[PDB]
Amino acid sequence: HGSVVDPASRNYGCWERWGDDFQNPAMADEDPMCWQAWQDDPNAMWNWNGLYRNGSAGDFEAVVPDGQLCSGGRTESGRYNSLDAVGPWQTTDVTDDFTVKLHDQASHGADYFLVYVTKQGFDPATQALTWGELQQVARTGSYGPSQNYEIPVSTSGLTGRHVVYTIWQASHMDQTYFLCSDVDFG
Ligand SMILES: [Cu+2]
Ligand code: NA
Ligand SMILES: [Zn+2]
Ligand SMILES: [Zn+2]
Ligand SMILES: [Zn+2]
Ligand SMILES: [Zn+2]
Ligand SMILES: [Zn+2]
Ligand SMILES: [Zn+2]
Ligand SMILES: [Zn+2]
Ligand SMILES: [Zn+2]
Ligand SMILES: [Zn+2]
Repeated sequence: HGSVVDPASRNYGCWERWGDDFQNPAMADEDPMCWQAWQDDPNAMWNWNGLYRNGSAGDFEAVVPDGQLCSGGRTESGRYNSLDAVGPWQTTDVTDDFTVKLHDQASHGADYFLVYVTKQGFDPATQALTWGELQQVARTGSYGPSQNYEIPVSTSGLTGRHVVYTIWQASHMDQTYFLCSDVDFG
């Protein structure tokens, strides 16, 4: 089990930035999206590696409804539902070419990764994520077991605030992780 650690996924980022200080009274002001997530279910952050579905059989649109992409279709008994909130999620700056880095506690391997980015013109701070607002930026082949996976992504013509959506199909069984990372291309 794991997540995208760079550019940090929504819940990994909330954990990394606030986990040592998760009731900090400045969070509501400085990072309202993390604040509402911590208020809804702190375990969305403590269990940062648990954002998966089993048994999708590759049919992700059938199991991840529009507006529920960042929670993996309200997966894991709703633990990550707050990640579907619409608002000014904290971004990580990226260059046009950037590496998606995943950390995997179990070295499952990947059958493949799919990486999408929100289209130019889509505003993640005011619009719910939908499949129709994504553009595919990479698909990979398989990765052998490792504690870290790196996907070298290359984009051009993307500016400002976007969401990267990384889908990790693990190799040990039909299990899939759905990772939203807010990014800023500048
Ligand atoms: Cu695992
Ligand atoms: Na790592
Ligand atoms: Zn980092
Ligand atoms: Zn303020
Ligand atoms: Zn909840
Ligand atoms: Zn800022
Ligand atoms: Zn910036
Ligand atoms: Zn370039
Ligand atoms: Zn580890
Ligand atoms: Zn749709
Ligand atoms: Zn910006």
